[PDB]
Amino acid sequence: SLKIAKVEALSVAMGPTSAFVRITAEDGTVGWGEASPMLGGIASLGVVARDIAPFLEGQEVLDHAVLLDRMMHRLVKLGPEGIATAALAACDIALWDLKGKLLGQPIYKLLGGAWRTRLPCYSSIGGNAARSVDEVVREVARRVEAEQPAAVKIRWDGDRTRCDVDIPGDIAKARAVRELLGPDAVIGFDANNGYSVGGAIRVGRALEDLGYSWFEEPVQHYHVGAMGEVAQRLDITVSAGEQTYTLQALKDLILSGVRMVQPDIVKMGGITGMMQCAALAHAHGVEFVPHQTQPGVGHFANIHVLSTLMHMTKPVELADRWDRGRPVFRNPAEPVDGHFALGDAPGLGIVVDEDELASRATEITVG
Amino acid sequence: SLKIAKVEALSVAMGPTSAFVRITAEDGTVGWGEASPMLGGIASLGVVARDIAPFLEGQEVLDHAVLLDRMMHRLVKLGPEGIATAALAACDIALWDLKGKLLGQPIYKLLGGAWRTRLPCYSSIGGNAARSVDEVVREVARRVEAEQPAAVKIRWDGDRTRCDVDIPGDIAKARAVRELLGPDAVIGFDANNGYSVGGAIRVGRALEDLGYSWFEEPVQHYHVGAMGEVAQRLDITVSAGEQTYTLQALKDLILSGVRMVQPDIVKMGGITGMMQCAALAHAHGVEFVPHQTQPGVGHFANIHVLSTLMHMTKPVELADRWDRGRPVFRNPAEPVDGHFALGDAPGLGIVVDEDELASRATEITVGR
Amino acid sequence: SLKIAKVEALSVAMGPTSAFVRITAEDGTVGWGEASPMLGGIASLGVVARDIAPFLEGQEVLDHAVLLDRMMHRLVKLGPEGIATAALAACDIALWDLKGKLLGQPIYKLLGGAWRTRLPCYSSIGGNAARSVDEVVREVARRVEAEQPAAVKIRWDGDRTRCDVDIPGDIAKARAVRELLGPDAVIGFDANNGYSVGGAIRVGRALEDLGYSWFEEPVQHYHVGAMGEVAQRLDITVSAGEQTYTLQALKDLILSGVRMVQPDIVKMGGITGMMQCAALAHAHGVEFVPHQTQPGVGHFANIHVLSTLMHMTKPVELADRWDRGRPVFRNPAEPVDGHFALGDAPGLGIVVDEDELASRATEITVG
Amino acid sequence: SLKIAKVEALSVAMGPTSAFVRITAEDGTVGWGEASPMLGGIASLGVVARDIAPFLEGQEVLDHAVLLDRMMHRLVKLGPEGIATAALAACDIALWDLKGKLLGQPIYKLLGGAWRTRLPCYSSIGGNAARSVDEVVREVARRVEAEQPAAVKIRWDGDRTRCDVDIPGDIAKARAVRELLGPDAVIGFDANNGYSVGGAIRVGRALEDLGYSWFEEPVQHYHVGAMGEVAQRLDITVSAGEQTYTLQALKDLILSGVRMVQPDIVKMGGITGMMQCAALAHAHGVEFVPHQTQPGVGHFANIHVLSTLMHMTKPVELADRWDRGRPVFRNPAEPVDGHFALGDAPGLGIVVDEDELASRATEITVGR
Ligand SMILES: [Ca+2]
Ligand SMILES: [Ca+2]
Ligand SMILES: [Ca+2]
Ligand SMILES: [Ca+2]
Ligand SMILES: [Ca+2]
Ligand SMILES: [Ca+2]
Ligand SMILES: [Ca+2]
Ligand SMILES: [Ca+2]
Ligand SMILES: [Ca+2]
Ligand SMILES: [Ca+2]
Ligand SMILES: [Ca+2]
Ligand SMILES: [Ca+2]
Ligand SMILES: [Cl-]
Repeated sequence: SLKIAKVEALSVAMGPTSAFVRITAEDGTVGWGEASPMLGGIASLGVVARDIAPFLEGQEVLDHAVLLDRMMHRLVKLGPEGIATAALAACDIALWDLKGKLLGQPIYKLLGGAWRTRLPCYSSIGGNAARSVDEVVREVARRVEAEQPAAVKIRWDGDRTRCDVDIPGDIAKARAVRELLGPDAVIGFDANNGYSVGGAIRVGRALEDLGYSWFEEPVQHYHVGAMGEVAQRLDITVSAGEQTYTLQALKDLILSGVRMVQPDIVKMGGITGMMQCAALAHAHGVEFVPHQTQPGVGHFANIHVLSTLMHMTKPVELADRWDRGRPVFRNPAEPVDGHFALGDAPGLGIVVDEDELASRATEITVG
Repeated sequence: SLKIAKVEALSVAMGPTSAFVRITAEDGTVGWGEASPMLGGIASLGVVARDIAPFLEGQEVLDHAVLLDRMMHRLVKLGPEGIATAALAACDIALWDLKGKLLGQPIYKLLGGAWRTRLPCYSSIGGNAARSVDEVVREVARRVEAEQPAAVKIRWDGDRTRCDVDIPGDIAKARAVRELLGPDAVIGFDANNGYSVGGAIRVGRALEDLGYSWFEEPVQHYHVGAMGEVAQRLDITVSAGEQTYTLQALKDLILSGVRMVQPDIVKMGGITGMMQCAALAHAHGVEFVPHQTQPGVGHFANIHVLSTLMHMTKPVELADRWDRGRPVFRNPAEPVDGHFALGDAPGLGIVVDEDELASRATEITVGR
Repeated sequence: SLKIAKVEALSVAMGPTSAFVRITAEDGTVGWGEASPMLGGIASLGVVARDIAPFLEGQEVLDHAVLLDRMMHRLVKLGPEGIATAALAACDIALWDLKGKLLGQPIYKLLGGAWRTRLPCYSSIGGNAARSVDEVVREVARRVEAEQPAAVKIRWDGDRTRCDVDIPGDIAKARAVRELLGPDAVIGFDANNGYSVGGAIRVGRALEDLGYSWFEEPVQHYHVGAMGEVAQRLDITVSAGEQTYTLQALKDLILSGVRMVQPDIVKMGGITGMMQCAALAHAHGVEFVPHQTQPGVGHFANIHVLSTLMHMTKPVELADRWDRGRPVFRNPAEPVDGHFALGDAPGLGIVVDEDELASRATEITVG
Repeated sequence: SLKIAKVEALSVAMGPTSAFVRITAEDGTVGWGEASPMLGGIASLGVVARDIAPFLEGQEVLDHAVLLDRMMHRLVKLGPEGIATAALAACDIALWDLKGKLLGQPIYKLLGGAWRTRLPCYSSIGGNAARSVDEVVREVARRVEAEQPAAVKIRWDGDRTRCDVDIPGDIAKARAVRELLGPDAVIGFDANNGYSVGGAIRVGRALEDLGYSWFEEPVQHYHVGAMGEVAQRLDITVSAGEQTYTLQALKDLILSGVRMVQPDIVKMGGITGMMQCAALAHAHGVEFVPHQTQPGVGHFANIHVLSTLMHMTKPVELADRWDRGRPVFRNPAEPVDGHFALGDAPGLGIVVDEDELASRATEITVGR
């Protein structure tokens, strides 16, 4: 029985900062986890340091599901969504990494097999609310040349205190990207919560005219009713879930009318949680298309899960500035011929440059 | 890594025949699975032999989920409910046994650990449609004495071509068993599809009056709309799912109104599928209380899954003539202090007597 | 009172293998049944041999409905869907054949009359996922010339472990078949479960643009909710049911939102069951358009039932390689001027070459 | 006009630690807010210090609603349920205190006036899962004697990893407390998420038999569909909302079937947010009965809002160990003749002992 000796919560400067969890077992082997670095992930890290670490230390790696579910019911009044679920997700991923090393198996081999070990990417391109038409086109062309993606998603990342800011301008941007990519290109559009119901419908119809494949988070994530209503009113596939943090809330998103869900493995659930979400998606007949923006640990957890997904429909997300995986990681997310290559090393198979890490890492400690 | 060398479909005389799948890996290690022995499980074993074995042999043990999902989609036009899903469940269990033996762990330790390793049981007591009141009472007394269960479920096992056969008699039986067990005892009533909607409600109300805790399969299982309607109209917890064989059908059962679901690990899914069922149950806030009537391989697969269920609300089912686990098995289901004790042997932890097995087993092969 | 002397379960090499049931009455007259030959129908045949045959032997032909309903409640834990319902369907059809011969009447004469004895066919053309555009066109033209059908259906028969494989390619194939057939041609599109909800909607709209009449099984058959949702969201008629095996499940398909149902007479119900399905369809106001892929016994059972259908809307299915009806059958499904001619011989009116049968038949027996 | 000079996040030892926000304006006036002290409120205070303070400092006190709505949308990917919403609630309360001090008015007089300035209380009595029957009874007797409340609520505070733990025992406890208090007493039962759907119904019916007035959080809060289903299936008023942290989630809770909602002013919204919640409650015709367990700042914010509620149907919650309000506060929650007396001091009207505070307080700063 392999025991957890130590749990460390680490804020790490990259390439912006990331939030990692390093769990050292009693035998000296090491597991890596990642929490969504929202405002640096500092809050999630504190929670790991103050609440999760003292509980997990002395306990057994293979009890990971029971340990973390119990931890979540202990942290439930912390939300738990967002900060607590990222903290838990991070620890889940670190324990799976440790589990894979203890058992001598890559994670997908512990999960019942991969349908594929080469997974198509899609270029996820943010910051388009602030760009001119021509800057949007330039950035798309620049990333498409470098990544050879199977699809492209243009995200707005606008100011969520404002609604329906520039509908004609957003449509003009989507038009110009369609003209750039040609008529057969698979294109997604991420509104980042930019629209009212009426505004989302107006944009969706224009996206339908331009042949777009999906329409991501058209309304505020807290209007679940409206999200599903827009989903059911439009032909273009409305997608949401990256700001959904529980299995039950995911269930409710589906019931609202969403047919493509996107929970994130470092925002919630970790490997265990995400496998549960995939089963729920398959039970209801909805597409499962995870949100993932981190080039190292999160990406590896993401692709282990996705290799197990039978009815994979869209490609793996490749977000902006993935080059920031270096130099902390030696093998971070990097597409070859438009695909991610999943290897067979035990655990995650993430390779960490330990001396670069330490020079860039700051431990978050009880306080 | 490790390859599947050989898959055998085995009809085995017990104690009535059971239907087992033995999978041998290329290093000679052996995994055991079981299909629900409906009409002997012969049809399911046939499907294992003709369709599943030739595909599985030469493949990777650890690829169990991909392999069996692929196999289900090849076998889809066989139903696949019942025969086919039981056949895939048997293989899934066998591969998990192997997986656990290869990896050096009990199944529950591959599933993230256990909430408990001592699981309370309930006495599942059938054939009460054909019994008189005193015979019902005598049998409940007998088994409660032997098993000290946490709950009792009396099942009817009536003739499904007939409806609303003896409502007053059924009620008097429920009443007699309440008098016997006392005001505090947890009692369930399994109609085994015996009632119409109206008959179900009438009986349900009478069960509520007697403090019964759940009401199992009040109507024909194929009336999913009615099953959920009855569940939402009553106070007593209506349960169903033993004759539900896919994840999606489980979701439909839940959407219809059912709040206690009972899929069976040797009828569908095996370990992989049941863990997905458990997750769907947890997503929708419904009780997960599996059906299980086999004392050996099926029982063991069942308790591994149930050890990992956080919000277990009802005990482990312990069905009639569980004594038949011997002599084929050396450690089959056996309650001590009203509990099943989960152990930590690699894989299932089930121990087979090869000698007894060889003398009891008929291989189902291609061309029988 | 005519008694059942013998029930035989027969695996038969055709023209692939079929699964027949031969019931011999005590007077020596013979009835023929067919079970859907899924993986040869071997499993259904075993079930007939082990479970159904010993029960039916010694019993009376005219008790067919009571006998088989009782048999289904005895076999219910076998599913009963798929394997058991095909086994039961086969025996139902053989008993109706025997019933028609005993009474001296064609089956449609026992069912209350035919609206027509000449029934239009439609060419049902599979294997289009694996073909190039040009091979799809070639095969359609080849079959349309030979069959003079009232409609054409192109089926994909793709790999159900994969979802949304080639949407632009499938649409290109549907376009080219529309161009080949002209603007007035009645064309159906069988997705064989190839799409997600979003994918099915995308394809359906393109099929709507190309004037297609129906859209068959767009999503996995086990996503009944999604099937009906797509049905209600689209203008093109979504159809399903060939993978529905009970009256109650059919009822649920209808409630989900499907408005065209396609149960198969050798997969389920037989003549008795299908007559019940037709009544349910008529009660709910949905089209009844049975799936049928077998050129002999199944086809004859199908057309007896369909001659009774008042509001027939689509033609009779004529699937690939119907020529395999010969030489076991002397009068198998063969269109003349685009129509099937239903004759007045008692029972099914199927004519069996008994010596070809025996040379090609293998009995499945208790074991 | 008046600017925010400084925001401090304070962890304060009471009587168990509370989590307070002190906002000082540029004229040296001071406003007090409180975040729900979940696991000490340390995470919420961290968020105040790192994320909210640098933004608020230099801004206008009277811009509270715009400022905190803007702040919530910047902090949205922290949840924001729980930690973040409690942190924004604390700031909202502090700014209202300041607003009231600046304007020379009590908060309720800025909110349009009060229906009443004497508010009845109810005794909220926790930890009854772990108690024996006699211990439950003794504690209800003790507090009812000391507090003379208008109602009593007995809460369970059970282990949320466990479900349907002791239904008969729970019922016997409810029964014993009814015998103690008499036929007329208003009694609520707080399951603290202890039951499945079926277990909730079973308990609900038993509570209806005993004339209980409401049934609080029968199921896991994350099962919103089940919570509403249970609410619509029972007669006894099912209440929830204490673990609901946004306005929209409150609306979903109401749509699910719940007709009594209980958001908490120091968990979410603060004064601004709660008044919006009250309005949504009034739009949908549901009871508005906030959760509140803190004796000082939170209590005061709570009674200001509740003074303005036209159709108040249930009393003000008075939770365990309210005595811990002293010595940090000079006038914390204290029932007289079963009532809380709302006064007319500018702002909250809460009086802090700076001396005790300084000796009890740890500032949570950037880099601790
Ligand atoms: Ca241990
Ligand atoms: Ca430590
Ligand atoms: Ca996004
Ligand atoms: Ca072999
Ligand atoms: Ca049962
Ligand atoms: Ca042995
Ligand atoms: Ca007779
Ligand atoms: Ca015979
Ligand atoms: Ca078809
Ligand atoms: Ca400052
Ligand atoms: Ca409470
Ligand atoms: Ca003072
Ligand atoms: Cl009622």
